[PDB]
Amino acid sequence: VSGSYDRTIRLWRRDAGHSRDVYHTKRMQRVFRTMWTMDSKYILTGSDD
Amino acid sequence: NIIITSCVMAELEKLGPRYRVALMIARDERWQRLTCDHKGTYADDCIVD
Amino acid sequence: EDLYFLIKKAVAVRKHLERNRKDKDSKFRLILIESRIHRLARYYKTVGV
Amino acid sequence: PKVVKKATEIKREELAAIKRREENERKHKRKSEREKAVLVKQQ
Amino acid sequence: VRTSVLHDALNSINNAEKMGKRQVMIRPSSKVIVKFLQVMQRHGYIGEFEEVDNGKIVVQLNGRLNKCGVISPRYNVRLAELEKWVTKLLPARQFGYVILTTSAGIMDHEEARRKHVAGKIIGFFY
Amino acid sequence: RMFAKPFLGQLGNGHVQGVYSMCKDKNSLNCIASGSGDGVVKVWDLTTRDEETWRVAAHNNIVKGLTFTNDKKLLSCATDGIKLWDPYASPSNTTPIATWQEGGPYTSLSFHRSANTFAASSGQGCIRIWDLEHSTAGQAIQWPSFVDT
Amino acid sequence: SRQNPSDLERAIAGALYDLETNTADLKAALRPLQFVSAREIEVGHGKKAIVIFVPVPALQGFHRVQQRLTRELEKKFSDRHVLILAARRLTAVHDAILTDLVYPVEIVGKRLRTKEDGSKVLKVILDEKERGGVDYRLDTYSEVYRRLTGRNVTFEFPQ
RNA sequence: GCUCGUAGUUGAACCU
RNA sequence: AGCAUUCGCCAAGGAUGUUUUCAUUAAUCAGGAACGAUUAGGGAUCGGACGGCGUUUAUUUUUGACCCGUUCGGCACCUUACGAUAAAUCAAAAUGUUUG
Ligand SMILES: [Zn+2]
Repeated sequence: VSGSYDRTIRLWRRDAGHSRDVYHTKRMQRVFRTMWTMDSKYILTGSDD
Repeated sequence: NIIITSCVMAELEKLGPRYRVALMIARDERWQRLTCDHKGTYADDCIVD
Repeated sequence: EDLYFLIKKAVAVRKHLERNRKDKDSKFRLILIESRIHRLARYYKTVGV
Repeated sequence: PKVVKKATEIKREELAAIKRREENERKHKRKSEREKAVLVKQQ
Repeated sequence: VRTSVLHDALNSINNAEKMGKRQVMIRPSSKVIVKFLQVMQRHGYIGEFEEVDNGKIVVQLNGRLNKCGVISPRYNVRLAELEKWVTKLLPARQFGYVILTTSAGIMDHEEARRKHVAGKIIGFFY
Repeated sequence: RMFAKPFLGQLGNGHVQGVYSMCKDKNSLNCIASGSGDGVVKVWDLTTRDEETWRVAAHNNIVKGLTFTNDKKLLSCATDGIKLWDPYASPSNTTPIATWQEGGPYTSLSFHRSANTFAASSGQGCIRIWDLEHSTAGQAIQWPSFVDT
Repeated sequence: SRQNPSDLERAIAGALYDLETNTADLKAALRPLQFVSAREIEVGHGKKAIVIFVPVPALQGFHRVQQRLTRELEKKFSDRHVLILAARRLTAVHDAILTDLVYPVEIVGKRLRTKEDGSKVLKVILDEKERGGVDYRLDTYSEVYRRLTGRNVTFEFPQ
């Protein structure tokens, strides 16, 4: 997972090269931190909103 | 005591970072966050309901 | 210094118009360089010279 | 969204030009695009 | 002619903050600018700077910065009327600061009242 | 594509200013802490997401570093230095229980897996090694003539 | 003249006399030169450093020869770093002290950066074209400059 | 129609 | 307002580059006068300077035409406005809805 300076989370694989899925809302401003939970199912997003 | 529904903070957050001052004054932690549960996030019908 | 090439250029344009006094756009070049004579003669007179 | 779509289109066209003049300025093996990350390596 | 190096530099901060840039390049430097960035950096609204002379000021900035101020008529301000001036400049008094030119240095208005000095309003930033 | 609904939700009423550092407990799964741009750190539980478990105005500018220790305690870096907090105490202590400022402008922070040790990325181009409960000042390791943050 | 010379200032002047007789095949700065001034302070610990000073307008007179002159000085005296420096009587004074420290390659650019507080560090970039012994002596240039003038600088080749 | 131009107007930084 | 054959002469002027200098001379306009801070880059346009993992001039060195890169300086197109706002005007009417 990567959190962008603009309004997007990028879901990648280890061996992908291009983004498996992308995440955005209108209410999420600038994602500064993005980390997993400790089962690998959910992803957790701290933004500038 | 002023109460601010999550429809209202939802609409202020949907309005872009032009209004980041109005959001940062709207999330005053003094105030009663009145959590609503209905699908719309439409403030005028939440308030009249 | 600069002022001698200014008066060489300016009196040269004056001699050109004294060869033909009907070239009015070169007469405008004369009033440009004469305006520079008023300018740098004024400022470099107020330096002390 | 709209701004991310526009800006990644602008990045596509800009990298298209930069690789175009990269190939012309080459023209007048290669180095791999993963090898064009490590600038230097100190001991 | 734009002799206002501060108004130019802070137009660069404003427009290259709404742009979504992540560092600006300000080649006309000063000491009012560097001390202005000392204050804003001390309150964390710009990330970092670095001056590399030829007078380049490179400002790694963060992103929360709403608006940095452009007051040209730098007025004297009483310490008793400074509440009126700060409540006219800042959109909310707990958000942002007002850059004061004092004889004890240049600092925010809250630290200016921590040192009990009245000065001159030059800036605001929030 | 039809059932791509990725958004679960929101950890309660959130912070006031933007969340600029957050961390997770590698031993738990639901201890989520996040420090915004007021210094105020908050601690949530992922089961109980309508409200935060703990809340303190920890620093003044922002919270740069944030991590959990191996026992239950957290750690925060800011420009004001670094504080060690007990988020889980039955007398709920809003006051910190350790601090460090010998160093410099600490700009991030990370914690060891097994043994009680953490390092902080400073502003002097250095990282500090603290081994908890028997270290006053951390060991300093830096690249020898290194200047940048 | 100005100084009552030390035993090691007359060891340096003794090396100057040893570059007046039984030597090269060159004397453009070796034939007129007398004693001026010298100091000698450690580079950290382990080895010391030797500096001499300059009568101010004669810096082109010390640009008569300095290449291989400091090589003869480092051979014949104490195997330590030998450095020339101009003492004067502050801005362009100490900037000129820096440009007299690093004499072959001139300064490219002063990079005084700050950290996320009031702190700030000066670090000036020097041109790449001479690096071989300069990466050795660059610590000595920095710590000589803070041990003598007083402020905190570091030097770097740019990237 | 445009241009030069004066009073006026605003006057680079740098130096306990 | 305008500027269209060739050639000569007369002076200006622009642009580039320099290893050039008195060093504030600067910037905008009442009184008056002659003539009638970035957009965000891409692809093209020339006017230079530098370079060539290329042809041709060339009997081979100059040299020039073509192709490429950097680079400035301008005349316009296109989208998004970085925004605006009085709209019909826009890469400027961007800075008249958190005005300094
Ligand atoms: Zn509702």
